Amino acid sequence: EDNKQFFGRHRWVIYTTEMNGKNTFWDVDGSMVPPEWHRWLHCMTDDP
Amino acid sequence: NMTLNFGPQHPAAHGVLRLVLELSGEMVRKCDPHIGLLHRGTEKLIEYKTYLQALPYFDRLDYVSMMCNEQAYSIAVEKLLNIQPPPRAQWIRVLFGEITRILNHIMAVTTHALDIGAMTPFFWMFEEREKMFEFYERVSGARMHAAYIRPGGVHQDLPLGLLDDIYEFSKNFSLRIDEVEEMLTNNRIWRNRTVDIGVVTAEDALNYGFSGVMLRGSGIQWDLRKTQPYDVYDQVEFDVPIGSRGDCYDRYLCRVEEMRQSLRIIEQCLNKMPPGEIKVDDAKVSPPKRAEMKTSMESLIHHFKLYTEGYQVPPGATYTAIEAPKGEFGVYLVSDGSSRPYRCKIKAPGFAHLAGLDKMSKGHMLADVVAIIGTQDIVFGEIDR
Amino acid sequence: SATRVIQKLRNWASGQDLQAKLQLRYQEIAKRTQPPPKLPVGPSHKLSNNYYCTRDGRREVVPPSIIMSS
Amino acid sequence: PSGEERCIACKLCEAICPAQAITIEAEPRADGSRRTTRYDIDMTKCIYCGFCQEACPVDAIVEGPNFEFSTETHEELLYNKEKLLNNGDKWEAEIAANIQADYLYR
Amino acid sequence: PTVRPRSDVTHKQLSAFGEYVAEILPKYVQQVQVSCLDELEICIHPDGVIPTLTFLRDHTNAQFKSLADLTAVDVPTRQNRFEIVYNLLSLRFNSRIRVKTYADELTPIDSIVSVHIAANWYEREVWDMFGVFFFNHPDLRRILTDYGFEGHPFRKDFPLTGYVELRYDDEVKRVVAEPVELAQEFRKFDLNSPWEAFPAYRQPP
Amino acid sequence: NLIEVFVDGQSVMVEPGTTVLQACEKVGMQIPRFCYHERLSVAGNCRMCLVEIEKAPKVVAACAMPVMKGWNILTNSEKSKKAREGVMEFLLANHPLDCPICDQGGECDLQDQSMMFGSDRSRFLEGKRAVEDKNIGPLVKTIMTRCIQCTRCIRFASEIAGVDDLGTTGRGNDMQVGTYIEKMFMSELSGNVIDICPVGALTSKPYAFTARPWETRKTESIDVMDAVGSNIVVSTRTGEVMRILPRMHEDINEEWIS
Amino acid sequence: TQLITVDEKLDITTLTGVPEEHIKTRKVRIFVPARNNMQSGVNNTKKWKMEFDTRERWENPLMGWASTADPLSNMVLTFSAKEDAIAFAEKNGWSYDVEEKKVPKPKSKSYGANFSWNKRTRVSTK
Amino acid sequence: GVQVSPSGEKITHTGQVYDEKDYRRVRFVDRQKEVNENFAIDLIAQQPVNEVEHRIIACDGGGGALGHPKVYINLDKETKTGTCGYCGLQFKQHH
Amino acid sequence: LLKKTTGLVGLAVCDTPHERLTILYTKTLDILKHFPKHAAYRKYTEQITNEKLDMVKAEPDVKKLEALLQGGEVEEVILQAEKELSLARKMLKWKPWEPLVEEPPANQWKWPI
Amino acid sequence: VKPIFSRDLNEAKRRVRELYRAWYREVPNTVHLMQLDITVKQGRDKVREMFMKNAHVTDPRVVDLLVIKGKMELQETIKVWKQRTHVMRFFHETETPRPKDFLSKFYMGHD
Ligand code: SF4
Ligand code: SF4
Ligand code: SF4
Ligand code: SF4
Ligand code: FES
Ligand SMILES: [Zn+2]
Repeated sequence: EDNKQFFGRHRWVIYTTEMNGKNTFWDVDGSMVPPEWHRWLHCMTDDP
Repeated sequence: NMTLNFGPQHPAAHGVLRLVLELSGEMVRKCDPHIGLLHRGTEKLIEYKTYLQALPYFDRLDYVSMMCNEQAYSIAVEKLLNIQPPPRAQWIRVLFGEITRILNHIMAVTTHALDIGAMTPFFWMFEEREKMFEFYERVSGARMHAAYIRPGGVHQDLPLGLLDDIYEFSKNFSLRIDEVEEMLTNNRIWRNRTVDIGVVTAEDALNYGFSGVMLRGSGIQWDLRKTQPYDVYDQVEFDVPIGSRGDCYDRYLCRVEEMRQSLRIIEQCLNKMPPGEIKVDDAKVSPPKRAEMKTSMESLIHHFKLYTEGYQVPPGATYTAIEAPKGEFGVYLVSDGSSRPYRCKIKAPGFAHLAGLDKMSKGHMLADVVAIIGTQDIVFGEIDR
Repeated sequence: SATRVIQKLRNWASGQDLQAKLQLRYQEIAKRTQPPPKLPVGPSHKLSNNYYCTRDGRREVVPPSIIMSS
Repeated sequence: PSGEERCIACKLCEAICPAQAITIEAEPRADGSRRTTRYDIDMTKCIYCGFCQEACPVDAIVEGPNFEFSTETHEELLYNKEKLLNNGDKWEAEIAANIQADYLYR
Repeated sequence: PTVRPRSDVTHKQLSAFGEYVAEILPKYVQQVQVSCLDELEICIHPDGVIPTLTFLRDHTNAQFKSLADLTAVDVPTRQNRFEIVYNLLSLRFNSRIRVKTYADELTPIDSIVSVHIAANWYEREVWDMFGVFFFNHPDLRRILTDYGFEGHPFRKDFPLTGYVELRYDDEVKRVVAEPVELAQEFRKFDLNSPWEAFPAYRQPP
Repeated sequence: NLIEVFVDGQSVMVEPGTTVLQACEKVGMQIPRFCYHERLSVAGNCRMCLVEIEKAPKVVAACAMPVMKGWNILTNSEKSKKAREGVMEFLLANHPLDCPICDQGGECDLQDQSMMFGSDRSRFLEGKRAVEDKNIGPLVKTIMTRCIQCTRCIRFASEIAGVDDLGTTGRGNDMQVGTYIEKMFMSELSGNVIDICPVGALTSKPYAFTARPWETRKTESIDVMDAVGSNIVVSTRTGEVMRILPRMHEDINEEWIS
Repeated sequence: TQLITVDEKLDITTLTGVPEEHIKTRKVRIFVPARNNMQSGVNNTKKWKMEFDTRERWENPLMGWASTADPLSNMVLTFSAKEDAIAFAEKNGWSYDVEEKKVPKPKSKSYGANFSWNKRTRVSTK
Repeated sequence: GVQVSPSGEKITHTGQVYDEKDYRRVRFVDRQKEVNENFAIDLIAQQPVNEVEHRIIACDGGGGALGHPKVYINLDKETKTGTCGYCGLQFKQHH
Repeated sequence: LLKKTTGLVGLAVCDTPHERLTILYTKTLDILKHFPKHAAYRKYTEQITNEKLDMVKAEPDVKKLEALLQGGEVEEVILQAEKELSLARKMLKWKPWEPLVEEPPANQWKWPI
Repeated sequence: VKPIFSRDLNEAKRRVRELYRAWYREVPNTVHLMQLDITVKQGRDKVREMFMKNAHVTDPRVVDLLVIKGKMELQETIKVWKQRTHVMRFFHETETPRPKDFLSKFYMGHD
């Protein structure tokens, strides 16, 4: 997260290499967001 | 003459329309539109449900101008029930209905430009449309289909700090409107494209059922906002746009003047916002708040009956034509005295427009007829119902 | 967040102040972690004179008057 | 917040549902309590309209802020009761802060 | 603030206009109803609907040039079950008018193409949805129903879910039609409360 | 032997010894009721039925007024609507808010009269009474917290069922309805006590929570299995039998069922 | 325009577009509905309602929803007169079955009858 | 604490078990049957009774308007704990 | 001077508005001479055309004719008055002044039913 | 009752004969041009059995409304607004017919 870009750009995430027995090095999909961070990543709140 | 079907799948028919054209050459003789490719039976399906269950049809009928149609349907239901909205909610009605006016005119200028071939305001206006759909998702939680206007005023309040973001949108929207007006009105291609093509007389524009921007392109002064005062549109002062030569170019500049005038009324909507409440203070047409519901009793009784049965609506017929930015939108509700509507016809603006397209497309060709469906701005959910 | 040479290039291309009024929201968004807003009550959340028969908008309508014929 | 499934079988959230998507045929739990034995929303019907999250008197059904549930077969958008319960168990930490920041508006 | 305020000056001046049209057209006008919502409901006779709408369009003191809406409402209690409305709207007088006539499904209504070409599509829509013959139409071709849809759907004796339902097959590789049996029955709700709702709209026994 | 009776300007000729409920039932306007069943005895215990009697300054209970001579019953008047909305606010003061727990969602006869004849926003902010639940039987579940003490069940059990078990103990808001000793009220005609009760305070345990009456489809039949041949409303939800209710028939049935 | 003088019973089978099995194998009930017995209101029972014979409703083998064979089973219809309802049933051609309207009778109910000296109408509770 | 079927699959808190001679487990091969491990019947006896010093009490479910409406339940019965009809958590009279 | 743009499109401007308006108002007065005196459309149409023609011979200015005709613009009331002339000839063909041709059934115009 | 076109039954029967003549004239053009998977003989027998389906009505206004519905089917068959899918759902190539005897109707369902 930083500040000097526009909105939607300024909070983002680099995903894991693997989780839950599936290697997500190349096949990368947006359903592996944790639920405590899903509120933060879509800018529903300002605090981490 | 080839009996060419123009087909739904060709993207300048907006996905839906089967025109057939018995064309000799590319000079099209007659164009016979069989709409009905999106016929969903909304007027049959409205009757078997309650009124609050009949609300989110009007999110989806004119689907590029949503909150104008639920403003139309809820002003018909509130005129049936004789319930005045609260004035803070009425200013919410005119503010988000003019966000919806900016929405439909962005779609009109955009799909006119895509049907002619200017692919540039299919993305440039749509970035600011995404900025507006952030506000739609901020208020309701859906980007298109809000169902935020209820009978008895709007559903919830705004989230906090919204009006600063509406003001910071509106100060930056004017340069993009002037930018599209620089790119697409003073140019040579659109001036060669949109002069003395598709002219309708004012006699034909009255007798063909044309309304709204077709009548303003024909030059007569028939906005449904100042001539017929509904909601709180009588308090704001706007100029109306009128056409002179009667062609599709006059509809394009009346949409540009409607952009600037609706942004002016949005500026005075932000300047003249009153404090107040969001629903009416009547538990039999408005659902109560959750904090008074969890402690009070009659709030939960009326919550139960308004969310299962709905409003017991007194019988009679009303029809409240409001200014959709396509044109005339009004719903002819009849009520049996129960909580279901008996029937309604939903007034499509473009129904009589695409009925009268056979008059204005004579003596032209196929690029002129895709320019005239882009000009006339026909989306088909409200038309096929 | 552009530099001055390309900013003056698009100001030469426009004549307008795009740097002052960009189309992309940088820091004009209000803070999404907000205080909880206490919504006001309406004009008839009063315990006295709360009679529904005076404010009754759904019973004040009349069946429509046949004026002239039959 | 201490166990105990919130859905109290009112049969009012299908009287508000314009999809007619919800079949919530219940029985008593043989406990003295009052829960559901049959819940069905239909995600293929399911207009995503927010009526059932405002109808609900205890706020049991909510409409949690997700969009990453596009599936490949039609059977996986036919959420009956256990898929809905572990959906709310999956997203309960995401929903409840939005409800705590949103319940003054509703 | 809850009840909508009532402006009765429009009620009396449109009621004077309703008495005016009810006197000047005594052959066709069966009654004129004025609601509490400052609009007029002139109920007429269907053999002479074109003198009524040519008088409402062409006269300088009515001047309802722009037709807006045209359907039926199908009430099966009446012997003539369809109740055809014509919602018209003056540009110049800033006023509205409603013309209600009746229809059986066997007794036709002569069409209003010669006075408004707005109803070139509205009467075709009425012929789909309810099913009345319109006399001397240019083409009363079906518009909103399927190509080959037997049954006018907006009547009360047509069901909600229809009768045919389409389905692709690989026996014939066409989108064929089957008689519909539902995946899920539409649950009919008894939304009519059993208590008396409005004492002004009370039916005498 | 007829009396000229005005009901908002009507001219009903009615026999003496009648009620204002019947004098308005001959017109069509239905006076709101909780204590008075039609086929039980008159006892004014709920005071919902208040209408004024043309300019006498006290509104009168329409259960127990024989109309004398020329009384114009103003059903939709100012003081009658004030009395109806006031008595609904009195009923909904100490009512507990168990309406999603309740078996009578659309079969509640008090939600409908609150919806059409009550106020909007309650001024009750103080604290509700709550009543100990009973052990009446395996057929009549009693959550007596929401009982409005309207005595429609004790008159049926004291007059037609003939059991003499359900009577009121105490006074005030501490007055509770039911068996004082822990006694199994279980005889014939005990499921009629369920449908007589306009509140959903006492209802069934077999049909405890299984359906809700707008969801059900009500189709009619005759009875078997006892040889009265009574008239049956079967409530069907998704092709499953949910309630059996007495269809009103003045021969055979007279609104009760075994 | 000239009036045509015909006298036959009316059929709108081909206009209504219904299949032939939905007329010839179906019967229709014209009835004032029963009062709901936990209610004491009469406003449901002022309208003459039309319903069809109920056909088969099974369980969906994936879920268990009500799957109906018949599209006509969802319909109820509203009239206000029995002879107008029988005119609608005779023009649509379905096999009618009419139940007559049953009204309450006037019963002499008095409060002073409930406390009588020689009669058995004295109620033991109050 | 999820009980298992005689066939081998899980049983929900509604008591539903598919029988051995049923075809409706044929969507259950190589695709997992979703059963919530936290049964609402089992997660109500874990929390103890709440002590009430009065003859009546009124719960909210925690959070005020987040929870349930404020039902006043009776605590005069001492032999059986007065259950809240909205939640199901139990109250016991202190004296 | 006459207006170049008419304020509309298709409805063309005319050079002699006083002459066309007096001539067509005398024509629509002459059409109603074959109307019966029992017909009250003759009395009210003769009243509105006589009062409007009195305004026409009162004022010689074109914008004052627009302001006292109160019909927007002079070409619009020329067009609508020629539609009124065709309406008067068509209602001579139809004869609506006689009484009602058929009473409805009594349940036809009752709501709710 | 008010008529539509016909003051009697035989004039409407002549209109029915005219519509049958035009349908029999039209149908080999909508066999050859439609690229249809049938011959012309069972298509003409389908037109004849659809005429015999509503053969029982002797009412002139009902058969005049059948004349305008056959004219709309003719108008959507002369021009090719109908396609090869819409034009031959009448044959019921996929839907099995409901049996008319008592035993198969007993075995099939509660009817
Ligand atoms: S989801 Fe809510 S409204 Fe629906 S039955 Fe459950 S608790 Fe009641
Ligand atoms: S969000 Fe879905 S399930 Fe909920 S009420 Fe709306 S359509 Fe029904
Ligand atoms: S009986 Fe009482 S608790 Fe039940 S729904 Fe009616 S008001 Fe609510
Ligand atoms: S249990 Fe029911 S019938 Fe008996 S007094 Fe209470 S509310 Fe009345
Ligand atoms: S209704 Fe008369 S006192 Fe109860
Ligand atoms: Zn609780």
